[PDB]
Amino acid sequence: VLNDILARL
Amino acid sequence: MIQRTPKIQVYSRHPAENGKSNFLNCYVSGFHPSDIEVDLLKNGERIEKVEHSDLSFSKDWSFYLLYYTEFTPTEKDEYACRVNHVTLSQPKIVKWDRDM
Amino acid sequence: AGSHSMRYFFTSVSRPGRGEPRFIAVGYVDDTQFVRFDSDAASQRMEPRAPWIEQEGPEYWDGETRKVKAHSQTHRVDLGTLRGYYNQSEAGSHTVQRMYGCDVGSDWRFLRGYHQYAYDGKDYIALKEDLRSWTAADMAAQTTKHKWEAAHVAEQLRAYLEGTCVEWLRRYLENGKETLQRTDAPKTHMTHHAVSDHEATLRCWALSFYPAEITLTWQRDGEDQTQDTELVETRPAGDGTFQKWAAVVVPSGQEQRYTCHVQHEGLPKPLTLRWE
Repeated sequence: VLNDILARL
Repeated sequence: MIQRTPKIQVYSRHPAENGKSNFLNCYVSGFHPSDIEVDLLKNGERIEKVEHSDLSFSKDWSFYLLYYTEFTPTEKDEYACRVNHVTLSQPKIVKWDRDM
Repeated sequence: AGSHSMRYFFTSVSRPGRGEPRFIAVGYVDDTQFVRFDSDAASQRMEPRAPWIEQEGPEYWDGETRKVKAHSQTHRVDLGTLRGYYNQSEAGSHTVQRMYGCDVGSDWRFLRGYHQYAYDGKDYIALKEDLRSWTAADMAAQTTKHKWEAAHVAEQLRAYLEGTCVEWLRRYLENGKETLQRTDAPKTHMTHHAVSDHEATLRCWALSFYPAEITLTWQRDGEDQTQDTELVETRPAGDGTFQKWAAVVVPSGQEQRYTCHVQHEGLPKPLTLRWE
């Protein structure tokens, strides 16, 4: 499964 | 804003035998940016029912794609892959050679 | 078993003339693609690409679809941010690429994790091996690093890479054991192609192998030979296995001096090949 985070840069 | 020219390999999925159905592959790799035009050619003419893999990339971030179609090798038909990319002045044509 | 990995790859390409970026995501267990998402495809869902993942229920596919679409929107925002960081016009097309995943050892326990980001084909920011710190390639990325150190980003990634990633990898390895835990040793043979009346190419083939990692080396009279050799990049067969060959030009009649050596996880002992 994919993570559930991805903060913006 | 980096530009890397594609490497090209043209080959069959299985060892080629004339008259025996097979799959013609054009593996393009090492290129950047991702926009690329790939055609498989039969006697210089574009083959219509060509599929391709989902874009992915290598450790140096360069892209790769596999284009492929069903074909039957023969003694007289010439097959090839034709690639164009922003890094190329003119389209590059690589003939299929069953030994490679 | 052996050691194993789960990796996700993401590419977003901006389209300044019209519309949202093109977004393509692929998931791999070892060298097996098992999921994909393409923004240009009709389903707008995460889609299965291996038989063993299709047994996951609707909650799985709804969740992966939500997360991969969220990834695409993050990349869309990032493309806009990076255009400003680098003071680039709105007219050009640009690319962001992301890869993250985990490795486990033979005991299926966590070995390492990674999370790497690139802009226009160059390193931008990457998680260090400790899963705590960031490598920023330039001053734009240094700005991002300061933002992410203040917002606990590496902590969340470390928890995923050491926990969720490894736990689902083990689940996939079990459900897909028929293929994921099988090694396909290379099918090898040697071909001969005259290049004149007195020299010939010997080409050593490795076909239909899995995983993709392999070593092909030529020796002459028991010593390594790189002179007049050619090694192509490992390439996909199109059926989930891989191909490679290595070739050497030799004087005709001297073929027996040359041996091709094949190393692969599926081979208990390396193979040695010699022309007829």
